[PDB]
Amino acid sequence: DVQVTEDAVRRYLTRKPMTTKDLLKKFQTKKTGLSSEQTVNVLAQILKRLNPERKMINDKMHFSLKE
Repeated sequence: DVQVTEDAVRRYLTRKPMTTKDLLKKFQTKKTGLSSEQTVNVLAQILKRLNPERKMINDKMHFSLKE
């Protein structure tokens, strides 16, 4: 079984800045097992718990964490 955790999303943020929309699709390419709707609810709650920072790149809003 495959599950989504804060560490998963945080891993991407630490590497490169990504947007909320990008994060969603990020968990679409790989078979998560859970419905797309479920990912939205979890992704929306997970992000809040992680409390990622907000950055403006190329006139766009992106999220990036600084370990």
